Amino acid sequence: PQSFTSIARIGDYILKSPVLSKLCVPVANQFINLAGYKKLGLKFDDLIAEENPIMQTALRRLPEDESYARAYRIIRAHQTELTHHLLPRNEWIKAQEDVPYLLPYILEAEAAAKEKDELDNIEVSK
Amino acid sequence: SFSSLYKTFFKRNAVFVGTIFAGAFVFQTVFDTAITSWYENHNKGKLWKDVKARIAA
Amino acid sequence: YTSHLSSKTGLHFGRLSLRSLTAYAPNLMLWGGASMLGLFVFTEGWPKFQDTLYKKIPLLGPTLED
Amino acid sequence: AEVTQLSNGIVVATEHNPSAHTASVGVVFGSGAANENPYNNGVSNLWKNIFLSKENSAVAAKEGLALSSNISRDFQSYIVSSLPGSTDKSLDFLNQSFIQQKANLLSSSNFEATKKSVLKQVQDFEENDHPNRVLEHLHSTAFQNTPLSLPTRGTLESLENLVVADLESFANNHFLNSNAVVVGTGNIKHEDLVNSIESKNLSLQTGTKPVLKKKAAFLGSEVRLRDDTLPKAWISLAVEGEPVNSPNYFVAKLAAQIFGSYNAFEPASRLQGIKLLDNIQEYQLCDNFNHFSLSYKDSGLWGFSTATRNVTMIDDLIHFTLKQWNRLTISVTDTEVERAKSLLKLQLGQLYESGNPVNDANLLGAEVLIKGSKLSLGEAFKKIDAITVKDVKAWAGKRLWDQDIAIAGTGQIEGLLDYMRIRSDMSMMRW
Amino acid sequence: KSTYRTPNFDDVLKENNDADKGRS
Repeated sequence: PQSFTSIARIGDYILKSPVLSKLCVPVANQFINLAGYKKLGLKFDDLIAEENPIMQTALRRLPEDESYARAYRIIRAHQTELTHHLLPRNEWIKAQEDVPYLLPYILEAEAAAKEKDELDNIEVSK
Repeated sequence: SFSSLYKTFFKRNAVFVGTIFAGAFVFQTVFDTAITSWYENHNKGKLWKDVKARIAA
Repeated sequence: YTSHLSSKTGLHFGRLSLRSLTAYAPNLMLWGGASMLGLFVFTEGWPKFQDTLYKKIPLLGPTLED
Repeated sequence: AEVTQLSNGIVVATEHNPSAHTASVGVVFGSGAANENPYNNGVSNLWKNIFLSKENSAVAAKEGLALSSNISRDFQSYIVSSLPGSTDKSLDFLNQSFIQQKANLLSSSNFEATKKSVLKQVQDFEENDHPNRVLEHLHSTAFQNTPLSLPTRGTLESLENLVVADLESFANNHFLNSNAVVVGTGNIKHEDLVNSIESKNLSLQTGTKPVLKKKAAFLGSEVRLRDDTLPKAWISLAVEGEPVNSPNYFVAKLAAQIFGSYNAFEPASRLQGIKLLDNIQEYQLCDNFNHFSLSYKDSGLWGFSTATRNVTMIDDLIHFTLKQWNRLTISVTDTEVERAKSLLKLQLGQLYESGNPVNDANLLGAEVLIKGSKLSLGEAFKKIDAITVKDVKAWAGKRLWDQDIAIAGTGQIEGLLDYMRIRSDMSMMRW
Repeated sequence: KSTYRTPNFDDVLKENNDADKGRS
């Protein structure tokens, strides 16, 4: 387990600088394309572990029209992995369609939980 | 003198367990030696302790 | 106080707080001492362990006789 | 805004306050529903209601002035509110209709109407209400066979056996001049200081209040009324508080503020608070809290009360509250003490400075009879700023470590384990 | 006998003492 606040910090730091961006973004796309979930139908807003309580709240906050699509994607993935085939190369997920919609619903909740868990150990104030 | 001093002595659970264990230790030792003494002197001429002394000459 | 009370945080590993550790420190030490005494009680003394138990208390353990 | 006492036959205390403009002369008696033996329980109630009915009917037609009363344990609080500039009429009426005469008011028809109204009121209080029911039961169970446990209202069996003679005897044995202040809360200054001393403004039967033999006690017991017809549950723990006029009153009150109130149906209460509120919200363990530390001259009680819709998780609520109380005497964060100090300052400021003069009159009478002199809230602030974690630790170790508890809850209580997993768990943690 | 009227427990109550000594 590793919160998305730290991921967001490291990601902004890497991507903002020009030289490290030019040296690191070319390999990230190749890494994703070689990973595998793209063809089998998974969006990265689904592959994350979805059991810990903060992700549970995030899932509880999702609008209907994305939760239903997530349900369809996961059940179809279950089926295709069951049959050992791969999806035909016409209904895959395109490069530009792997947009993160679930990230903000994790960052906001994680920030709230982190900054509430710290608030109990407050001091006398001065 | 069962005033609040003993209640404060019993307030802490950990010292309660420490005291009960120390009492168990001392009780074991003194009780065992007392029982052995009573069992022994209750039989004059029976146990080997004095028999070997008697046979000594 | 006027205006913002300007609170300050405290070291914590999520749940445990440093003040809690300070409060439990004497109790934990004395409970550990009681536990050590209890372990001493449970062991009566071993052939090798008489090397350390004879000198523990001189007014209570003079059982060196045959 | 300074309180002035004296002793000229009858103690007269005044607390000028030019903010409000509803002058309220009053009368307060130091012996109410505790200094009387259980067999005549509702005599104070009968007095209260005959007053509140017939005198209320008479006053408005005579002049313009309301009237109220109160009773808690030893408080024949008895207040006649008025306009700022009509207090002389209030004193004249109070002389001519409360201490003398007591025969024109106590007519047969009026007394019987009061009797039936009181019977109906106590009956439907016993039927409908619940938290006050369990509170009265808590008092009754904590002070068995002590002139402190009989309820403020009474019991129907006790009520039915009263007509005049016992009411008259109580009037002649507790309306003396020894323990009868004349409060003057409102916006009056000195007319109360002089008009209260006149030719005959003096209570009948000058003498002393007959002192009861036994003092008080404490012992744990249950008076549960287990009945499954009612939807919810009710519980009320208790541990012996601190009597008034003791150097532990305010520290006990602080210990009755760390946990604080609660109401699980508010967006502004389910979210703040302390560790127990964090530990309860995961399920619906409870539905209400009410922490309080009641104190009386005989003795005091440090209260607790819930009203839980859930009926199966009662034991977990009880165990968590008991663990919090257990650890209140082992380790308290200094910030918790600070927050308690601030909140308690707010609570006392709100209570003592209510815009309604009647409550201030009541409290002034209470303090002036019990303490002997009012303790100004400023001194309360100065003497509470010095309460340090050492003092709370000492007081909790004295009053909340393996001590008798009294619990008496109506409703559905079968899920509540009876007495050993509700008392012997109150120190189980290895301190 | 009303609900508040507790029965006579004095046949068993430890009226004497009733202090921390019993707990001890």
